[PDB]
Amino acid sequence: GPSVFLFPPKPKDTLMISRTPEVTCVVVDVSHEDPEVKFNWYVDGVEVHNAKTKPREEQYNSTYRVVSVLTVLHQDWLNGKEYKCKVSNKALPAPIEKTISKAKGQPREPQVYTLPPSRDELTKNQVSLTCLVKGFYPSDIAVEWESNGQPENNYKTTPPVLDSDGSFFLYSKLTVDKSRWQQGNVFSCSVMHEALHNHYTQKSLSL
Amino acid sequence: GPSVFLFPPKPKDTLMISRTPEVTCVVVDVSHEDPEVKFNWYVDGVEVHNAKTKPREEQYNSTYRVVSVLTVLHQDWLNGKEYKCKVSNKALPAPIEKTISKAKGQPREPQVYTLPPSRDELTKNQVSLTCLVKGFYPSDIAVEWESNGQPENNYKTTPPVLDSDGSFFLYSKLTVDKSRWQQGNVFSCSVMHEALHNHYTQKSLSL
Ligand SMILES: *[C@@H]1O[C@H](CO[C@@H]2O[C@@H](C)[C@@H](O)[C@@H](O)[C@@H]2O)[C@@H](O[C@@H]2O[C@H](CO)[C@@H](O[C@@H]3O[C@H](CO[C@H]4O[C@H](CO)[C@@H](O)[C@H](O)[C@@H]4O[C@@H]4O[C@H](CO)[C@@H](O)[C@H](O)[C@H]4NC(C)=O)[C@@H](O)[C@H](O[C@H]4O[C@H](CO)[C@@H](O)[C@H](O)[C@@H]4O[C@@H]4O[C@H](CO)[C@@H](O)[C@H](O)[C@H]4NC(C)=O)[C@@H]3O)[C@H](O)[C@H]2NC(C)=O)[C@H](O)[C@H]1NC(C)=O
Ligand SMILES: *[C@@H]1O[C@H](CO[C@@H]2O[C@@H](C)[C@@H](O)[C@@H](O)[C@@H]2O)[C@@H](O[C@@H]2O[C@H](CO)[C@@H](O[C@@H]3O[C@H](CO[C@H]4O[C@H](CO)[C@@H](O)[C@H](O)[C@@H]4O[C@@H]4O[C@H](CO)[C@@H](O)[C@H](O)[C@H]4NC(C)=O)[C@@H](O)[C@H](O[C@H]4O[C@H](CO)[C@@H](O)[C@H](O)[C@@H]4O)[C@@H]3O)[C@H](O)[C@H]2NC(C)=O)[C@H](O)[C@H]1NC(C)=O
Ligand SMILES: [Cl-]
Ligand SMILES: [K+]
Repeated sequence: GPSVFLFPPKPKDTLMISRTPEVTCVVVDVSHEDPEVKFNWYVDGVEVHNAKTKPREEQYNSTYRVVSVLTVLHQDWLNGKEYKCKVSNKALPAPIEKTISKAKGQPREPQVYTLPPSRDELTKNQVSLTCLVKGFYPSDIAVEWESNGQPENNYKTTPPVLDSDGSFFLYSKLTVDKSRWQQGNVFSCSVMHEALHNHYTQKSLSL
Repeated sequence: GPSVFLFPPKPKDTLMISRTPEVTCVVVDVSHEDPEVKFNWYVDGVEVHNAKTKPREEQYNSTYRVVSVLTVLHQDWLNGKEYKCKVSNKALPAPIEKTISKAKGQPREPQVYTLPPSRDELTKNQVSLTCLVKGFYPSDIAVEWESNGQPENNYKTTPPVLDSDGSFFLYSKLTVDKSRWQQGNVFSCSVMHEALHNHYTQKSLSL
């Protein structure tokens, strides 16, 4: 029979008020003999009817996949409200309820430290600009780089690593042409996190 | 029926000649009614006879657990030889075979860069010393810190992260009390990887 997977909003969407966070209920292995699926959405046990449900899309494995999308209020997600998708279908003798919420825990403010390339790396044509982000909790975070206000996306960020004090840390590595660094261009690490003031901080880095 | 699990040597064991790398073949869910277990080992399909098999040990669930350990040669493992454990037991319709070997792929040599704390961190009781290891392949690697002849305790290392060129990088973060950093103590990141000369390199930093 069908199975259901419930997905949280992207952290950046929940932290920046202009963006649009969504909880997504995904139903897979919907059969052709019983293809009708009903969604019921609940926020802290209270039914809500503003979800937008997409039409069944057939998969290459001859099963249907039907998706319902619930737009959420930033502050509801951040305050730990619970989001329940209930999925009814004639092949389910009982519906499937999945419930999700923001990761729990006392929030801790990330400290953001930018680190220039090592001297040893200056023999290479590209150098590594490092953004250390430590002391944060919970682990939901967004880390981006830019220069002159424009995205610098040739970077890679480690997963959050649990540190010895219960907090998380990560590193972000931006790779740039050495000529850009030694000519004094300014790069900046931007970090978004619920424990930050206005959910946003930016640290710069230059020669 | 019995099930078999085959574990590889630790990367560091294969890289330092002082150590003794081993492949371990564990058999669980061995019954009282059919308790005899026979191991046969093969390297590249050629039977070898120098494994050390321990006598069975009954578990709290009233099944036996049986372990056989094959010492491997460092160069055999690094040269990609295949280690097959075959397990026979009369409760099996056929012997179970497990095979393992080293991660495949063109080796690429890590570059190792130490980075001091951000000046912004010098207001904290503790500071973060960072070890960047980039450009290595495969991902099997060991990273340690030491100072004054003794390993450091309070470090954490990220998982390998796939970089944009197909190689991996990681960061290791050593946290030291600020007094120790300000007193000029030298801290050292040691990296062990098959693509390094002598499978080892070290970088050090001080105030
Ligand atoms: C009866 O009891 C025995 C003994 O258990 C002990 O006693 C009982 C009474 C309880 O009190 C227990 O709490 C107590 O531990 C039970 O035996 C267990 O059986 C299960 C399977 O049913 C085995 O599970 C496997 O575990 C391995 C990892 O095992 C390591 O890590 C464990 C801690 O996480 C540790 O306990 C183990 O000892 C072992 O530790 C390692 O040991 C080696 C050798 O000494 C050492 O070098 C390592 O350093 C050490 N590591 C440590 C300590 O961290 C895990 O790999 C298995 O997962 C694979 O298989 C699953 C299918 O079972 C599958 O779902 C997974 O996805 C995964 O699949 C694998 O995936 C990889 C890559 O994805 C792929 O390459 C593989 O091919 C693939 N394999 C597949 C698909 O088969 C698995 O979870 C326990 O290890 C074993 N316990 C012991 C101590 O041996 C027994 O089950 C009980 N019977 C009943 C009926 O209850
Ligand atoms: C029929 O086909 C269905 C569709 O599969 C797709 O199409 C077919 C034709 C093949 O080509 C597939 O390879 C292809 O993917 C199958 O549906 C899949 O079912 C399995 C369960 O059987 C689902 O596995 C579950 O995956 C969860 C995570 O899923 C996210 O990440 C996937 C990438 O790894 C991605 O493919 C998914 O789309 C989903 O991605 C997220 O989507 C949301 C919605 O928009 C986004 O907002 C997110 O950003 C996306 N995140 C990304 C991309 O990272 C797991 O969490 C889950 O694990 C949990 O439960 C299991 C129990 O099953 C535990 O064991 C586990 O430990 C954990 O607790 C589980 O693994 C899979 O997601 C389904 N795929 C899709 C696309 O819906 C059918 O299974 C298949 N039927 C058959 C073969 O009979
Ligand atoms: Cl905004
Ligand atoms: K969105």
